[PDB]
Amino acid sequence: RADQLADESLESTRRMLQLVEESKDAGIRTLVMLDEQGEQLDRVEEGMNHINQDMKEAEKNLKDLGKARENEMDENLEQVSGIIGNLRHMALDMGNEIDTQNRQIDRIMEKADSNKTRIDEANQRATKMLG
Amino acid sequence: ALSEIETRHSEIIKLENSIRELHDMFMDMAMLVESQGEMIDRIEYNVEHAVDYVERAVSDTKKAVK
Amino acid sequence: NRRLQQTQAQVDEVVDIMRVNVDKVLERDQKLSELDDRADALQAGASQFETSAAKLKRKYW
Amino acid sequence: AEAMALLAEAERKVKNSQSFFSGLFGGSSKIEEACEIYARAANMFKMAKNWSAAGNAFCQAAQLHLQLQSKHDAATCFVDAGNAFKKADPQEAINCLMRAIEIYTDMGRFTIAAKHHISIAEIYETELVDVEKAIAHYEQSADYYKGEESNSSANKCLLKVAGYAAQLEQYQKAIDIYEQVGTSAMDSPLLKYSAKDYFFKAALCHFCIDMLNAKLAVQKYEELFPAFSDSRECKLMKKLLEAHEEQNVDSYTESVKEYDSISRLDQWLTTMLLRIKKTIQGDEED
Amino acid sequence: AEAMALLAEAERKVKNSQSFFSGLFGGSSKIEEACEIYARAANMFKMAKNWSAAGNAFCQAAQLHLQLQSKHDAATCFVDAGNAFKKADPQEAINCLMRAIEIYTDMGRFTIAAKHHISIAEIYETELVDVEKAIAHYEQSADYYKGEESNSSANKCLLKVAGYAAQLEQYQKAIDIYEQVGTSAMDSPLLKYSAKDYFFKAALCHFCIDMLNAKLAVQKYEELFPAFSDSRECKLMKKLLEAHEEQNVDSYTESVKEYDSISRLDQWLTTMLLRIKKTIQGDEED
Amino acid sequence: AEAMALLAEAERKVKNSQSFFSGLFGGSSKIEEACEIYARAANMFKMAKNWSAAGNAFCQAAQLHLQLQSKHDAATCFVDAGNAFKKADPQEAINCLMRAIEIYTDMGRFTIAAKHHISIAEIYETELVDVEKAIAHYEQSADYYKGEESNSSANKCLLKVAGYAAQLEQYQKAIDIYEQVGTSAMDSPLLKYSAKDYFFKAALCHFCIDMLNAKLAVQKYEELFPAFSDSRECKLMKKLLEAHEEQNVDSYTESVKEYDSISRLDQWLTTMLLRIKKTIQGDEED
Amino acid sequence: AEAMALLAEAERKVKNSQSFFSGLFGGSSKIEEACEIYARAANMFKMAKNWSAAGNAFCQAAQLHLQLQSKHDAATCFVDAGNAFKKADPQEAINCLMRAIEIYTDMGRFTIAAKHHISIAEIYETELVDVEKAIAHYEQSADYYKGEESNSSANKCLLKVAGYAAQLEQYQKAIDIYEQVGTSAMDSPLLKYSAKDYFFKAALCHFCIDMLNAKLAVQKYEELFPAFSDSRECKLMKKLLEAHEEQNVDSYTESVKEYDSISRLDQWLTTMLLRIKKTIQGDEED
Repeated sequence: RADQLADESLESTRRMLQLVEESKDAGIRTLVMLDEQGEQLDRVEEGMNHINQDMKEAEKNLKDLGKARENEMDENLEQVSGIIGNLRHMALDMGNEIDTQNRQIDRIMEKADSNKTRIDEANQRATKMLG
Repeated sequence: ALSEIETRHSEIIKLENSIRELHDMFMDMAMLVESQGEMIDRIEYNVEHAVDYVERAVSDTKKAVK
Repeated sequence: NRRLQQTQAQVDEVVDIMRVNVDKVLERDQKLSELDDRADALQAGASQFETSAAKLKRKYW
Repeated sequence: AEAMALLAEAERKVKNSQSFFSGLFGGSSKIEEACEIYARAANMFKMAKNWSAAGNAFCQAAQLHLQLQSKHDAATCFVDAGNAFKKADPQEAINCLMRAIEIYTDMGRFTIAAKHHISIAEIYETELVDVEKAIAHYEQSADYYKGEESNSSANKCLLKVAGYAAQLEQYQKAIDIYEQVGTSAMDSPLLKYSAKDYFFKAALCHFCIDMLNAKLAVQKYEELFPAFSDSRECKLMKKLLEAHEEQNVDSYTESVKEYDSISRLDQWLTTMLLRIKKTIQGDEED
Repeated sequence: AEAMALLAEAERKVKNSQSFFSGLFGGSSKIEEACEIYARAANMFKMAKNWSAAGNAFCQAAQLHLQLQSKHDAATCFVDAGNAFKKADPQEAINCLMRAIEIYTDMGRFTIAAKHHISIAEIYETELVDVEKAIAHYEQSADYYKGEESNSSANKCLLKVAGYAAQLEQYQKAIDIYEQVGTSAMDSPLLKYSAKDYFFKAALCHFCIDMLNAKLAVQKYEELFPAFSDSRECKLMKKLLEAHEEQNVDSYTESVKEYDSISRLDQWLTTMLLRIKKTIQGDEED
Repeated sequence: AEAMALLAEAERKVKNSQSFFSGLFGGSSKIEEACEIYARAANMFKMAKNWSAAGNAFCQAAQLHLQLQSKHDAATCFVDAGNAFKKADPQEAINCLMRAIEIYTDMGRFTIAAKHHISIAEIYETELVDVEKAIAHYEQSADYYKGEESNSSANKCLLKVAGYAAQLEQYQKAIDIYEQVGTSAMDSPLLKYSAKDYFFKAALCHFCIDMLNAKLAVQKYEELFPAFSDSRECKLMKKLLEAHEEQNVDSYTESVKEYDSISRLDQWLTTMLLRIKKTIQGDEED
Repeated sequence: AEAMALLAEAERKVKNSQSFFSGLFGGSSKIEEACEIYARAANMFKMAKNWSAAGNAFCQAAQLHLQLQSKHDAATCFVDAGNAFKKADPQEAINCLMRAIEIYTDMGRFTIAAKHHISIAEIYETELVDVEKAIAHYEQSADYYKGEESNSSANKCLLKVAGYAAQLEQYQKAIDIYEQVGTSAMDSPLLKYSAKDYFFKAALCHFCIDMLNAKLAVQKYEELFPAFSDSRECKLMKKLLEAHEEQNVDSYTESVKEYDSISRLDQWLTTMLLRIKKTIQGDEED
């Protein structure tokens, strides 16, 4: 048991790597997207802004027209440590991407709604002058 | 010295333990973020396109007054 | 030796980092989930405006 | 701006005009005016946290919107009604949502239809406790997701389907669902990661087979010992298969106690593991 | 370019025209122009780093927008004003936001109302140090979030509420909140691991009870000796409960010293721990 | 409400009006009516799971939409049809997509064009099993991504290109791609750790070179000893470079067996490693 | 069909109408028509990877788009041009972007202005190698982000500013930035982990100080050795502060060698550590 633990747990330290390494792989796909999506939402936000503009004009037109075993076991830890730093790297990129976009969602939701109203009002004045 | 060798193991496992679970989270993570990634691919679609629907409307309205 | 009994918290601390990382992302899911029902539903009304604006074109233009 | 007053005037205008009122033109807008009224009512109803009334109010503005020809913004109202009743104290949360999907479906909006479809199957289970219909919804919903290229979500629902399917005796149908969701997961080497647990669940689900359906399912599983994710799936399974093939309700009951260390056993696993723990003793005493 | 010129033209145009200027129609088209002017001014006042000027400018454009009937975009302007005063030097940061919410709320927009509602309680606490009003906001806001079924968000706010509730001596009312946020966070396996801290906080918060409660809550908690995370929750608590029931201000302040290694104590914990450490002495020398 | 009926009415209205029925103004509105018809049909064909019919229906509404002068919303239909045919039983899946790209591409929409371009190269591989055509698409698509300063997606495609390029036979053309994707990866500290595997792949790929292209590619790599990430890259490579430069096919196969311990190997690696195993055996008995 | 033909038609129409041809309304419909033409051309140019032609074409359409009276859509067109030129053959990548920000900034759109502002400073460094002009942008942009309360982004920029400020000998101006970005990081328990590296950088940056500018900054740093994250921060620092106060260019140069084990040094650290390494040598025998 004594050795079945100083080695088995040692295998866990070795595994402790792929465990925190597979996490990076899982983090990459996330970050890679969070970044890709970040730029996407930029062109997406343009939509809420593009519509925000046109609607103003559209409304006006509708208004104008409407009217050594332990030595290694100690090293593996250092390995985990070096990787722990990485976990911080992603934790920040993921964090700064989350907070920057959440607030972006706010602006999107705002303008999107603001324009929704203009569409409804215009749709109630246009539907009548149909055909 | 035995005592230190046994106490060592005790702390090592308690460590090994906390580890395995943290790994469990990323697994579920990659399954969540991805499930959300597809929920945005349609957004970008419905957005830049809505810009076309609105653009076509604002254009027709202008050429309906001049 | 001591590194073992020590490094133990070097991860228990990260176990907390992800605990928030898993939550942060999930919080965005709901923010984007609702935005998915108000943004898509938004253009939905735009479709009504596209049809209305198209007809006002075949009568006054 | 009295609530019940708005509810009254809204009724005063929600009706085909006639006499001098009808005048020259109809009132396709009257009905819309009424919708806006009831909405204004449900607003203050949601204010005083009287939700119930708010929901019943939205049901009115929504139903009226249909009598105007505007399925879109109408269905959205049905959603508002559902969210109200849901968070509210009465029921109706099920009716509004059904009346919402029929619209998102007929119109041509399956993305969102499935979005509310999962909410539905989720309520019909955690509330009404009607799994026989919940599964039906979780499934049809996953089908819609699987047609929107939306793979993940589709699987999200499938997991629910099989998950609650095995908790209803449908053990075999469950392993089959796990096989499908397992095959439609390898195509994405970005899912390789979760494709394990599926094999674990599927190997655990037993329709009382006498062959080695599990010893075979664990074999089909490509695993490498040095692997880590994998050690959290088949490794345990093998030991459980041996403890079953040897009618030993001790090695199994102790292996499930050990694995519970490296990997915490959720509710599901627990329930099923106990079902197998009884199949062993039952086979000992058969 | 010249804000001092734009503001001037701005007022010179925002006025119900008459005589030959009014003609037949006049109002909306003009007042809106002024709104755009003041926005244009407030912007350069923002780059100029005046802030105060920018804020009051947005207040002008905002107030004006209302005189045109457009509560929506108006309220969003008030948000700009709030953002200005916030990262500025004068006050009004709180007023703008109140003027924003009074609009979003009555408009039936609770989803965004809560968005700025939490921002509000956040300023009213971190700055105004007005905790009594801040809690009122964090709470009502959480109710809105809970209405949208935005669980996580609602919990964020609740955590704020309870967290600042224990600081204001309201210990019991805090543990209750931790109980609620604890019962509505178990069904989701993505919050399991987290439900710990809740039980830890709730067990720490003492309404000066002289018995269980904490010894009972620690029991209600589901833990396993092989648990990893649980080691960062009740395992410590037990030892603390024993050092309290024995009025030993030497075993409590010691165990907290050890725990400050495996899981460092945040400001909160420290504050309350020291409070409990004093209650012990206040029971010894009595 | 019958699809078969709608498909008929649509036809009756989709046709350049002739005789008196035409007059002066064309049928720009009629063609649109037909599009709406077929759309409604494709819709009920999708709830019925008749997919085939759904897809062909969308193809009709789409083609007609083109006959109306609206490439945008047309192409959109082409995509819907592709999503239908894909999760269906007939073909056309490849045709609809090409017909969609020709539109997004000539319309000024490369972002989305590449989005479907990769989908295409993905289907032409996981279905048609046409690697050479798929590579061509993964490549031309990565050019667009890299143009939309979406380096990230660009590389996502390049990896595909090189990856399957080494499987076909193009070992050299593979390393070149790994070199490019490797140089354009260091400019982003968020890919440093991943930049290893690239060098591992590029060093493994051999176009039957006699020099030391690999012994040079491994040297170009910057590694030390107290690094653990790098341990899963070149450290092994050197051992393989020595096992190749000594025609010892048991030390190569033994080291692959050892490395398959600290970092478990995947299908790709396996296939290539065996290819290198055979080059060695083939140099021994010669 | 061909772009060369479109550019020609576009040119023959992009001419302000006068006399009779102008009539009552010359209209901006002509200039806009040409804009659509050039956009259509620039795109197919982006197809043949002609880039140069694509970019210059977009510049044309955008330039005309200004003569149209619609600064917004034009601005984003300039962005399209920048996207072409950037990953192209010629330059102008810097011009288009400047021509874009001059529009977003004056238009009152800082939110997006900063978005492209950072892209700008990101190119003016990794390409033009004009650090003095890059920092100015990273900074002004961070001011905008900080204006939009977007703490996160603001810090992303500040890190760049200080990061490259120390490279340009600006050490004190660097430490100040690290101190600010460090204080405005503790208020957020979601940055605690990162707050280390900040203190390490700031304690490393030395404006030729000989005192305890760093020996005091290391103290301000709340640490407890068995924390690790912190070990990758002040530990080494302390050992560096002793090696400098004793003009020992051997204890410092050895410490950098040992520390480069547990935590590799990036190019930044390498360059600075070498500068500090020289501050010792030139000081010993002086």
